[PDB]
Amino acid sequence: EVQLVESGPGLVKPSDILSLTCAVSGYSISSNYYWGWIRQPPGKGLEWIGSIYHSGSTYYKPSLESRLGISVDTSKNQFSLKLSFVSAADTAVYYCARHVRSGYPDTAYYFDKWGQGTLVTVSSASTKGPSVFPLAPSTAALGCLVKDYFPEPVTVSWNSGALTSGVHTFPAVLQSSGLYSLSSVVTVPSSSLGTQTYICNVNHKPSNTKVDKRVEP
Amino acid sequence: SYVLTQPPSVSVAPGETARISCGGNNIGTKVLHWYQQTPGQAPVLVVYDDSDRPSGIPERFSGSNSGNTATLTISRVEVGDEADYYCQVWDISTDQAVFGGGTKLTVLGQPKAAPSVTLFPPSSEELQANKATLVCLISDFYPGAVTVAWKADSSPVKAGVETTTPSKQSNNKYAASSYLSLTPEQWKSHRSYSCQVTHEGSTVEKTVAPT
Repeated sequence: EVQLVESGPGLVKPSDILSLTCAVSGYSISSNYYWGWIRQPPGKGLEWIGSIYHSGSTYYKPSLESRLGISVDTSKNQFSLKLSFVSAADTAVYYCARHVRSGYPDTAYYFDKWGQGTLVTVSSASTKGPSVFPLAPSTAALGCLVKDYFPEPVTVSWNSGALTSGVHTFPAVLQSSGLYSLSSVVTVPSSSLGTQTYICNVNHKPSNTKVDKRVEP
Repeated sequence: SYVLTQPPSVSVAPGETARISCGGNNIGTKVLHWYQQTPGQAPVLVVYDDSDRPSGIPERFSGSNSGNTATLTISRVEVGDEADYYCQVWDISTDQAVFGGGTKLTVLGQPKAAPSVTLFPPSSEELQANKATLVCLISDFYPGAVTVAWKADSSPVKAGVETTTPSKQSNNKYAASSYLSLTPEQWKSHRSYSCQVTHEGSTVEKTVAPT
């Protein structure tokens, strides 16, 4: 019933400020709990960042305190993160989480409800939307190549979501150029190739790119 | 700052009991909490206050804490329990939360599975745009490592090759992909190109040719 959702830019230039907002649903921040942020750089462990109470009282990770601000807006049931002077070390998935005070005597907090997380990449490179190419079938495998985009992520659906079974969307490769590419492939009955239309729907939010590419035999 | 030490990896046979340690100076004096994280998803609280379970967490998950080491115990381990597990405390002396470095749980006994390889040639559209990419998609393999080699006719090619790390498919098998960037002239001047995927000593090769 309690849900948290992170939002904000997915790309920040080095030395600028990374800003995120967490919208809470199912519980009023004004009523209780601490509310805070945890991040995870790609392939690494969890790192706690900081938290805030509805009164405005905060706890900040000491190593980040000089660069950190956390704010709360009880009127909008949201709280926010600002991390200044960022570098590539700050590229990470950022989670917001409810911080529960333990009933034990000594002060203790644990994190019982988490948002899904949002990726922020720190880079000087410009946003670039993908070029989308059809991967024609010779059952049959067909797909779409989503080429040369930045930054992550990209979403792919098939037939506006009507086609889900047999879909395998692969994790992107990061090229030496600094751009990403990924592919999505679907396995379909060979029998259906003349009668069924197949379109991959590609969405790259950072560049506001929306591409529908029909894949023909 | 207070330090929590976890082993990077623990392996256990299915149905057996997995024990994941979390070491810290006098950790027994602090309450300890634990999280499970599946590749690609947010962590989930599985134990708090040393040994209590949130509603919905199976009774198979239990915790203990005394002296200089705490333990997450998972009884009757299932392949579905494969995940990274993190311990966590609140350090009162510095007002911050500390995590251990995480422990990856592996469940043994999973059968070897050879990769499925699908290789696509450059699209007409891409060739029209004066570029060419061969796409080698590799799926359903276990254990989770392959090596990929490309050939132009019979000549190994390394230039222009970009290959991903392996990723977990949630059916607990693994996937990866490899891309070969060519000029349209390179594509046209060979009879074929091959993507060769080696997995546990066995090579699966797929080949495409200009049509």
